Amino acid sequence: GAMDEKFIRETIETRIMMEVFCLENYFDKIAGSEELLEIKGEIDDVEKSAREIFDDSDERLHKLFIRASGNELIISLYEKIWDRIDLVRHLNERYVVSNREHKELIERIISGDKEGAIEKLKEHLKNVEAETIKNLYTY
Amino acid sequence: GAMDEKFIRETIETRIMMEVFCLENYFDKIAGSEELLEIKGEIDDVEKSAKREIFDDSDERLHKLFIRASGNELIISLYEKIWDRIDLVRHLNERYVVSNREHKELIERIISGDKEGAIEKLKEHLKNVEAETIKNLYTY
Repeated sequence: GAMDEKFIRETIETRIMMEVFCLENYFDKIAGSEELLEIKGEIDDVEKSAREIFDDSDERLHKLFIRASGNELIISLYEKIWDRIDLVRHLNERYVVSNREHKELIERIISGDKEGAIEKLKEHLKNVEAETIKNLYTY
Repeated sequence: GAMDEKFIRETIETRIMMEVFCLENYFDKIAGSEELLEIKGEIDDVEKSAKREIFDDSDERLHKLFIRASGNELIISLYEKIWDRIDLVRHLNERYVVSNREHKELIERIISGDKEGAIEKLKEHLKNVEAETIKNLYTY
């Protein structure tokens, strides 16, 4: 259906529900993941310019959270809504700040700060929400 | 796919993820819901006569209410997508009379403003359903 403000908000709320749940409950599995460190590299190497690299590190990081659950139902539900997540993601001009947020999120994860990592994930997702709605209004 | 122990666990974990999220974030909307009190009535009726048709309906209505309270169409449709799977797992719950009792206490904690206790009771209920269904599955 139409990609209006409500559509965006629902997408982000769904992501918050699924990703926070997985990060909270599989925090240790995520923190000890070899993939997590691979992604850390992508997030650094990336120079402000290179979007393709941001979008790929972004997809990998958030899908990792979900995948860490080992729960095939949850994994496939997230896959079902990925194209919708990606469409919303296209309105995020501020995707260099997102990258910064991922850098800090991963750092809080690796340093054992679970509550801070959950806080940062929620903030990141709400920031994406705010940025995308802002941008949609201009068109 | 096969309904094995893992299938059941994944179902319950998915329900915990979605239902707790909705109960926590839309607690007030749920507590002030007219539907909630309608369902309370049904639950006092299952206590009277332990009829399965009536439990299953009150059970579906109560947990779908939590989800629906979000006003989030994506979340609502995702829950609908997995409902038949939830209902298949639910068929192995023989002691649904205890579930009904748990719903009675859950709704009371909701109506009495005890959010943390309501969330605790919902998680407990779902993990109890999990344990019961797996026990049952392994007798066949």
